[PDB]
Amino acid sequence: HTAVISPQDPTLLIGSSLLATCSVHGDPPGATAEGLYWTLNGRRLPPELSRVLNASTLALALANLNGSRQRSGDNLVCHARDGSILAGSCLYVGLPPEKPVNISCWSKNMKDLTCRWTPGAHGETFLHTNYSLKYKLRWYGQDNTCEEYHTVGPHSCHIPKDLALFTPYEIWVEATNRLGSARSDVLTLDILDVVTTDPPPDVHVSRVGGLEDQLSVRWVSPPALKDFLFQAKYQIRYRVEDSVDWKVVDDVSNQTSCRLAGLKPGTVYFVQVRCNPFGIYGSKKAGIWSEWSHPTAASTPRS
Amino acid sequence: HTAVISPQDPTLLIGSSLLATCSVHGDPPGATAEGLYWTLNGRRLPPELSRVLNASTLALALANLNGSRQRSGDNLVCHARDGSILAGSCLYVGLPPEKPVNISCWSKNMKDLTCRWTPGAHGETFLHTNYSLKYKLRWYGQDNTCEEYHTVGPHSCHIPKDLALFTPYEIWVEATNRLGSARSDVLTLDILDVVTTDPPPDVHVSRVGGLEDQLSVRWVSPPALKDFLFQAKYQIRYRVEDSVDWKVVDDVSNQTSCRLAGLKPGTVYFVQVRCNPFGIYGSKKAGIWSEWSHPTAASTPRS
Amino acid sequence: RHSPQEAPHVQYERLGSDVTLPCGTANWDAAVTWRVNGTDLAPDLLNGSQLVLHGLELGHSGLYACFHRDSWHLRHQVLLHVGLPPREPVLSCRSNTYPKGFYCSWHLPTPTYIPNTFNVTVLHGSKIMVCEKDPALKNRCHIRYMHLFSTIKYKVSISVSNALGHNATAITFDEFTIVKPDPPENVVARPVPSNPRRLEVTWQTPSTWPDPESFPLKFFLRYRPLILDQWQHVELSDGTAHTITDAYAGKEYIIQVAAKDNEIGTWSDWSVAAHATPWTEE
Amino acid sequence: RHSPQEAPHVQYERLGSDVTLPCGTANWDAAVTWRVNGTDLAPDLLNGSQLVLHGLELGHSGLYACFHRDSWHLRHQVLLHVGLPPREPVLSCRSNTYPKGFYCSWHLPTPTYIPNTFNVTVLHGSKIMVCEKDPALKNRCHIRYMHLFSTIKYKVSISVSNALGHNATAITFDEFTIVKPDPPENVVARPVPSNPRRLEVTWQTPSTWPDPESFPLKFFLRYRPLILDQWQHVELSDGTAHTITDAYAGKEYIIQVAAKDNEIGTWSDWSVAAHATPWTEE
Amino acid sequence: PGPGPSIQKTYDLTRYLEHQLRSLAGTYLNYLGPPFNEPDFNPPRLGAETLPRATVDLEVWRSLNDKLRLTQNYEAYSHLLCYLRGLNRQAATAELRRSLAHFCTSLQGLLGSIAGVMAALGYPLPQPLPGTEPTWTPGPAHSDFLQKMDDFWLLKELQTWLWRSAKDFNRLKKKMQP
Amino acid sequence: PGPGPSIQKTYDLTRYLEHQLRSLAGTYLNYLGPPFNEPDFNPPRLGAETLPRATVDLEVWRSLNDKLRLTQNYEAYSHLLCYLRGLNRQAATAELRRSLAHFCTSLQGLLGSIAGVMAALGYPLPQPLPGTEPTWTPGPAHSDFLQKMDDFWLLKELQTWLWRSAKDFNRLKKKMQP
Ligand SMILES: *[C@@H]1O[C@H](CO)[C@@H](O[C@@H]2O[C@H](CO)[C@@H](O)[C@H](O)[C@H]2NC(C)=O)[C@H](O)[C@H]1NC(C)=O
Ligand SMILES: *[C@@H]1O[C@H](CO)[C@@H](O[C@@H]2O[C@H](CO)[C@@H](O)[C@H](O)[C@H]2NC(C)=O)[C@H](O)[C@H]1NC(C)=O
Ligand SMILES: *[C@@H]1O[C@H](CO)[C@@H](O[C@@H]2O[C@H](CO)[C@@H](O)[C@H](O)[C@H]2NC(C)=O)[C@H](O)[C@H]1NC(C)=O
Ligand SMILES: *[C@@H]1O[C@H](CO)[C@@H](O[C@@H]2O[C@H](CO)[C@@H](O)[C@H](O)[C@H]2NC(C)=O)[C@H](O)[C@H]1NC(C)=O
Ligand SMILES: *[C@@H]1O[C@H](CO)[C@@H](O[C@@H]2O[C@H](CO)[C@@H](O)[C@H](O)[C@H]2NC(C)=O)[C@H](O)[C@H]1NC(C)=O
Ligand SMILES: *[C@@H]1O[C@H](CO)[C@@H](O[C@@H]2O[C@H](CO)[C@@H](O)[C@H](O)[C@H]2NC(C)=O)[C@H](O)[C@H]1NC(C)=O
Ligand SMILES: *[C@@H]1O[C@H](CO)[C@@H](O[C@@H]2O[C@H](CO)[C@@H](O)[C@H](O)[C@H]2NC(C)=O)[C@H](O)[C@H]1NC(C)=O
Ligand SMILES: *[C@@H]1O[C@H](CO)[C@@H](O[C@@H]2O[C@H](CO)[C@@H](O)[C@H](O)[C@H]2NC(C)=O)[C@H](O)[C@H]1NC(C)=O
Ligand SMILES: *[C@@H]1O[C@H](CO)[C@@H](O[C@@H]2O[C@H](CO)[C@@H](O)[C@H](O)[C@H]2NC(C)=O)[C@H](O)[C@H]1NC(C)=O
Ligand SMILES: *[C@@H]1O[C@H](CO)[C@@H](O[C@@H]2O[C@H](CO)[C@@H](O)[C@H](O)[C@H]2NC(C)=O)[C@H](O)[C@H]1NC(C)=O
Ligand SMILES: *[C@@H]1O[C@H](CO)[C@@H](O[C@@H]2O[C@H](CO)[C@@H](O)[C@H](O)[C@H]2NC(C)=O)[C@H](O)[C@H]1NC(C)=O
Ligand SMILES: *[C@@H]1O[C@H](CO)[C@@H](O[C@@H]2O[C@H](CO)[C@@H](O)[C@H](O)[C@H]2NC(C)=O)[C@H](O)[C@H]1NC(C)=O
Ligand SMILES: *[C@@H]1O[C@H](CO)[C@@H](O[C@@H]2O[C@H](CO)[C@@H](O)[C@H](O)[C@H]2NC(C)=O)[C@H](O)[C@H]1NC(C)=O
Ligand SMILES: *[C@@H]1O[C@H](CO)[C@@H](O[C@@H]2O[C@H](CO)[C@@H](O)[C@H](O)[C@H]2NC(C)=O)[C@H](O)[C@H]1NC(C)=O
Ligand SMILES: *[C@@H]1O[C@H](CO)[C@@H](O)[C@H](O)[C@H]1NC(C)=O
Ligand SMILES: *[C@@H]1O[C@H](CO)[C@@H](O)[C@H](O)[C@H]1NC(C)=O
Ligand SMILES: *[C@@H]1O[C@H](CO)[C@@H](O)[C@H](O)[C@H]1NC(C)=O
Ligand SMILES: *[C@@H]1O[C@H](CO)[C@@H](O)[C@H](O)[C@H]1NC(C)=O
Repeated sequence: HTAVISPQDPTLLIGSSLLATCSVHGDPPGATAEGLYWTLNGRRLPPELSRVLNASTLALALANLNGSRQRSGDNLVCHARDGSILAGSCLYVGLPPEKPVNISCWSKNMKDLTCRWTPGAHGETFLHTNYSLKYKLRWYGQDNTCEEYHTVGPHSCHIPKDLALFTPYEIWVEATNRLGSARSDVLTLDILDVVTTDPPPDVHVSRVGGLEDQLSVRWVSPPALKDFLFQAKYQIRYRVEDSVDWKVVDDVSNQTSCRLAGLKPGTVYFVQVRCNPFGIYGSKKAGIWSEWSHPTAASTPRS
Repeated sequence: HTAVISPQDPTLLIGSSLLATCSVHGDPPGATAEGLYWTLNGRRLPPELSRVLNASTLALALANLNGSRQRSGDNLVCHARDGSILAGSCLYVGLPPEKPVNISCWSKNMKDLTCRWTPGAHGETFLHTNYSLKYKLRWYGQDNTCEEYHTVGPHSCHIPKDLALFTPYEIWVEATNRLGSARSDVLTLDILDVVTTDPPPDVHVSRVGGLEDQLSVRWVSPPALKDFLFQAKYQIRYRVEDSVDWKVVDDVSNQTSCRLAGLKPGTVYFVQVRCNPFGIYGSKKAGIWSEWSHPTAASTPRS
Repeated sequence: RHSPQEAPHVQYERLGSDVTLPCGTANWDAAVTWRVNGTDLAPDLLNGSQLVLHGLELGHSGLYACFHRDSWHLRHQVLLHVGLPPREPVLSCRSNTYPKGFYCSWHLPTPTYIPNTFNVTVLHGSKIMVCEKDPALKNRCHIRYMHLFSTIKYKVSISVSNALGHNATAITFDEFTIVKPDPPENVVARPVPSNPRRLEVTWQTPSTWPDPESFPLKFFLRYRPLILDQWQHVELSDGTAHTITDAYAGKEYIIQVAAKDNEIGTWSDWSVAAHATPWTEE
Repeated sequence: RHSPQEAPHVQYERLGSDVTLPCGTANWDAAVTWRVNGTDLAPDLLNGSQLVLHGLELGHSGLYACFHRDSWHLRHQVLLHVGLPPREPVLSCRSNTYPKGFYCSWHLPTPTYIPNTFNVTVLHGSKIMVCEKDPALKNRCHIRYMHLFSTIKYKVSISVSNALGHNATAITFDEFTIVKPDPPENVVARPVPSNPRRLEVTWQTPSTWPDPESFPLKFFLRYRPLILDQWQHVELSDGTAHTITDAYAGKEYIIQVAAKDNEIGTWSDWSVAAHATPWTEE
Repeated sequence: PGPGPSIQKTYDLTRYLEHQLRSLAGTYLNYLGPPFNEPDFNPPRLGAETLPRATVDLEVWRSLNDKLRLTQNYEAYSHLLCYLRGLNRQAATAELRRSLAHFCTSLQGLLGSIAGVMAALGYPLPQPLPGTEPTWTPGPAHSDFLQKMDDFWLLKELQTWLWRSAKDFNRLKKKMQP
Repeated sequence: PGPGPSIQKTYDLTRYLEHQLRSLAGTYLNYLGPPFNEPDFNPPRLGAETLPRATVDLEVWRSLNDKLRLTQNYEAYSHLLCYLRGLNRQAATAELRRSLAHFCTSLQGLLGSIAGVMAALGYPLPQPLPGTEPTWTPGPAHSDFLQKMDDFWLLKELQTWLWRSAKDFNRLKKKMQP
């Protein structure tokens, strides 16, 4: 006492028509020709759409199909008059993937590469879409596939192996699904322009002499920087314990120890220092700024 | 005009004797019979140890050999009268490895296992010794080799894969080198007894009302803990800005917010909170304490 | 209709509706006088030879009698009963005995003034149940179980029949969720002469549980004095004895005991009452 | 010995030692008197017929003459020269011309009072060099190169010969480390009439460098006032011209220029001198 | 230690696995589809008819004495572990696959602990080789709806077997063991 | 960009590789042995006689015009890269092997940049297939002292080739190119 639904697991586009049939097995197929009804995603379809062909076949006509509710596909169940489940099917609908855009990558201490892209199409998110990252050298190299995905979020990959310097790279993203395949545009990227480093650790703020309106902020340069290819540039900011506004200090690129001025005596301040690499032996453009260090509070000795 | 030294790359023990010969190639081998001398690690050996056999062979006798200066082996070079390098050889000496002892492991949030062992023998450090870690279940399992070594220091391994709970493990270390092989004793370890977690983040200290001698310390429990298998126990400590001594507070296991007492008004204090898991649904013994959190400074409003 | 002195007919009507009620097949130009419960009706309500009732309330039901004008000659008697169509019943089942079957009742949220007819049908996947009932109070299937861990969700449906309407309600459940035994019986607490700040509480096992040794229960104890009116919860293991050390020197306590299986079902109701006094030397 | 009027013999003695000096094969019981530089000696110094000198200093060298008692009859003449045994020489070579060979000198740290004999021998791995020298001043091999990037460390050794002792010293180097050209010549600075706080400095290329176009040099400039006595370093690229804007309105400056290859060798010495005055309208 | 701590450890592990299986089944029913997300959803079982059931009578459950119960639990747990390991290819989600791997590791550890408990009581049956036909059970050609039905029935049978094993462990710890 | 930025990039990369090779050679000489750690240590070359040398006359170096120099640099760099990649099996140290892999990647990038510079000037010879006999060069049977001698000579030849390539790039950027 089972039924068969045809076609089994079809593939259509958004807006195309659909024709399915449910044939029950019964020796006196009189009442079964009209007792069967269709159900889509737990919702009973109106009887006006279904049509009867003969005693052992039911017809269904649907049009202007929309996106799938889930990635597994919509469920079309042919139910009996008493509510029994006779047969089932799955519907896969979507749109072909387009070329991804807005691809950006950054390198941390020239030891790893992390890229982030955006699909940019609303038709590919319905079906399961495959995303692969390919990177290679421009003049002499072979295609290499990235393995560690989702290192920072959706649509991202992590390259833990070291990459060659002073050589441009070609990075593109390929999209593949059940419908079609698309490739993104080739992007020429230089590692020396996306250099990112860690914030300077060991932030210590100490008083100097008996001055109540002056302090001293010293730190240690990050050991990850080789100091041979570029020079970092530091920046200091401070705030009041009860105030949310931040006051920024000008470039302190060279001085590892800087003294503030204009501070109010008898007040606790929080100091956060960040560093940014510069361009040496190449493009003089600076790199991406790093995150702020942990806040180190100090008290000014009042008079 | 080359020489040959025999034996080539021998293997001896600490204290054994050594017999090597250097035969030069010359048609009138008269002066070459006594012009050759031995050199070990750039040091000229005394001529009293070397003996002459015939016109085209030199003898050398050594005893009570000691440990190798480098892991590659001592270099024995047969030099000519003018200082030319005729031939060379390498000497490998050491002692067989013993059974390692003092093996301890710890688990972080029941998601990884890190073990640390100690060789304990001074004879195996001279030659290259192989260290492998084997872990398996006691009643039903197979031997598994750890791959990520040196995750925290020398003689250590990291197991990133998840391990089964409520089941003892058998961990042993095997030592293998050019001389022999040894296996450590089987250690029965339970993961529920070496549970280690991260310190509670988001440490915020704020004032309460107008009291100058009381403060409030609140934090957020670590989301890594599932809260179903065990309960953490917090501990708070504080110090004076100008004093190095630390004052510890009693168990604050349940209360996520605790208020200090006895503080001096008009003083900046640094608060560091750490948590320690306990034993639920099993052995009631506590686990390994975690590291202290980042210091959060707060000022007491004076009168 | 038939002869006048026959048994009167019963007619039902909804609340607030409008209906006409004539007595027999008489002509429209006849002299008709109506009476209810023995008193005459005003002529301003008669529509010729028929009687129309506009928006009936509950106080209009009774025996509608139609007599001759200025006489006591009866022609037609009808009993009028006003009711409300039934709503969806409330169905929720519970197994008082885990080894045996379960039982449950059905009742309407709004009571009606007409007796209804009920239907019982249990599916249990694809099968047929009995629901045999010879109880004291009605509305109880008292079905019996046949298997253990059948991995089949039971399905029961309740139907209501009435001359004004009908309804239906069906629910689904399993044998693991609807499990709740009866509270313990004979909860008596006795003091202890040795320790004054200590009380001994003893309870029993409900006789409904057929197998108390194969399926043990996990008891619960709640103790509270009368003046502090604050209950403190404590969970106990298998056993019908407890030793509480939080008793006062000269204060009374109220004890309440519950019942629940080891890991199946929910908690039951507390005990009826309990009173005891601590030990005092004098 | 031979005839008294023959050329005297030369004998060398160390410093502070002891040595006897007899004149001829005469008997021990003969009358012997000695004379130095034309004056007679004291009889308290003669050991029979010989002359002993205890702890000789530098002031005892000269002609030791032995005559007959109370006469001018000569028997034996001998010149005495006191010296010091040689120490290890100081050897350090330098290539003034990179395309051509190199040259170097050898000298003792402590000067001696006896002319020595020197030896030169270069190995260059397993080969034989010439060290042909017809220079103005001595101690200069002036060897010539034969290959480029030979990947063979040169080895030269210096030996010293003397009647009191000998020594030896050998060093090793390569053609990439010992490279230092000569400082520039004709460093002249001229002012500029347009900008008063600006100075123009021009230098030349040393004529020793054979190929200044194939192997370019990287110049260096140093400027400083006379009253400020603080030098500020600035590095220049290929070119024999510079424009400095740190000049004062009425202060003088001293300029010094150096020389060095692009990425081979070390820096050279500065210029001799330079004087200039800024522009002033009056 | 004997049978004292081992039975308690098995009970705690069964409770933890029951909680984790409830969570995983909720997640899988929310991810599967709207029809499988319905509260009741009781269809006739036709897709999965090869996995062992957990339906037993009361007298039959009381007749077995510490050996047939443990053997049936071992074989059913091995079959369920194999099925859940094969079920990994169906789901496509990072966190879902991580939870599946964690539950598979926990179930393997529970099977090992059950084997150790069986071997500790002194029964000369440490591991009687079962099956070896379904030892891998490669996924055959089937429809998507049939696959979802098989997954739902497998999850329900795993929950039922966990409940039955917890009940059996409690009975063994209470009646047959001190 | 043409030959403007490419030659400067190659010069900077050659300088960086020279510094890294100096550091790596110092480390390898400190790790090899006391005799190989001596300041001079000039023995006759007998172990390594197959790798290409970097000895050329002055007139011969001045005769080549932007093609033979680049081809020789490319082939020598490929050979040195293959030898350094094969040299990884000899050293046994985490940080040393990491530095070796970093230097190998940097040398491969420098070879690719040199090939790109050759292809950018418009020379109809992007990559003329050299060798293919030493493309892998598996380590044959040899003694330990001979292996250390080969490693030392390989490091010295790599340093010499780096110096020669830097000089050639400077000459090309100065004389033949504006
Ligand atoms: C009832 O109608 C269905 C649909 O028209 C018939 O099924 C078709 O049968 C023909 C030949 O028998 C096949 O070529 C088609 O492919 C079938 N279509 C489908 C959708 O199944 C069926 O045969 C009819 N039955 C009777 C008794 O007339
Ligand atoms: C797919 O989208 C279409 C377009 O919105 C839906 O069609 C509408 O359906 C509602 C209710 O059934 C009607 O009131 C509208 O008149 C329909 N509009 C059109 C243009 O047809 C359709 O219901 C959607 N289907 C699903 C499964 O979500
Ligand atoms: C890709 O990047 C482009 C460039 O920033 C984005 O285009 C701008 O998007 C912002 C934000 O919506 C708008 O305010 C601007 O008006 C857009 N500019 C132009 C010229 O279109 C674009 O939105 C990005 N796309 C994605 C998918 O992130
Ligand atoms: C010089 O002495 C050496 C060592 O005694 C001789 O070498 C040995 O020769 C014999 C036979 O010729 C071999 O069996 C040994 O194994 C050799 N020993 C070594 C250490 O080489 C050598 O033959 C002698 N030469 C002469 C000319 O007498
Ligand atoms: C190995 O150790 C032994 C023992 O200390 C060393 O032998 C000593 O050598 C020194 C100098 O050669 C002598 O003054 C001692 O008398 C020796 N002692 C003994 C007991 O022999 C030997 O030199 C060491 N060898 C090396 C290569 O380090
Ligand atoms: C292994 O652990 C044991 C136990 O702690 C160590 O033995 C103790 O070591 C300390 C430190 O040297 C001594 O003060 C104690 O006297 C030792 N106790 C005993 C009983 O021996 C042992 O040293 C450790 N071994 C290693 C290699 O770490
Ligand atoms: C009072 O009785 C008269 C007579 O039966 C009713 O008049 C009839 O009304 C119905 C419905 O409006 C019509 O179909 C008939 O044709 C009417 N008959 C005549 C003779 O007019 C009247 O409606 C009744 N009044 C009330 C308030 O019920
Ligand atoms: C006519 O008399 C009957 C009989 O007493 C009344 O019916 C009772 O009404 C009261 C008041 O609503 C109810 O509490 C009783 O339950 C009714 N009894 C029965 C048997 O139904 C009726 O209400 C009276 N009608 C009038 C108009 O007075
Ligand atoms: C069965 O009972 C339900 C519950 O009261 C009825 O649903 C109500 O119907 C009335 C009239 O149509 C509405 O005014 C209410 O809002 C409905 N309530 C709900 C909760 O749906 C239903 O009509 C009854 N069925 C029958 C046949 O009488
Ligand atoms: C309500 O209960 C009645 C009494 O059992 C049911 O009537 C019987 O239904 C069965 C099953 O369809 C038939 O085989 C019998 O012949 C029926 N007997 C009579 C006297 O009618 C009725 O079907 C039930 N209704 C519902 C909706 O469950
Ligand atoms: C002074 O002369 C006498 C005679 O030559 C020296 O006496 C001789 O001394 C040497 C060495 O001491 C002996 O070997 C001789 O046998 C001695 N000869 C006699 C005859 O005694 C004496 O030493 C000289 N004095 C000094 C200070 O040189
Ligand atoms: C004897 O006369 C000679 C000749 O002048 C002296 O030799 C000179 O001594 C001075 C002083 O030390 C030196 O500066 C000269 O260089 C020496 N000249 C030569 C040619 O050597 C000698 O010193 C005198 N001796 C005594 C004892 O008076
Ligand atoms: C070669 O010169 C060296 C350097 O002066 C001499 O070494 C000195 O020798 C003396 C006497 O033996 C010692 O007092 C010094 O301490 C030594 N100095 C050093 C630095 O070693 C060496 O003796 C000379 N060789 C010869 C043969 O004269
Ligand atoms: C010092 O220099 C002399 C002069 O060249 C060397 O004497 C010659 O040495 C070569 C090489 O051994 C011989 O072929 C000649 O026959 C030697 N000539 C003479 C006149 O002796 C001497 O060997 C050098 N000494 C050192 C130590 O280098
Ligand atoms: C996506 O890629 C994975 C591995 O690269 C593969 O197993 C899977 O079948 C791919 N899916 C599609 C739709 O191509
Ligand atoms: C930064 O500049 C100061 C003064 O100009 C100098 O002393 C310091 O060395 C510079 N920093 C670096 C890293 O060279
Ligand atoms: C140590 O182990 C590694 C890999 O397991 C192997 O390559 C090496 O040969 C081993 N060394 C020894 C001395 O066994
Ligand atoms: C800790 O104890 C307090 C009071 O006893 C209670 O309110 C709180 O819920 C406990 N903490 C936890 C995690 O249960």
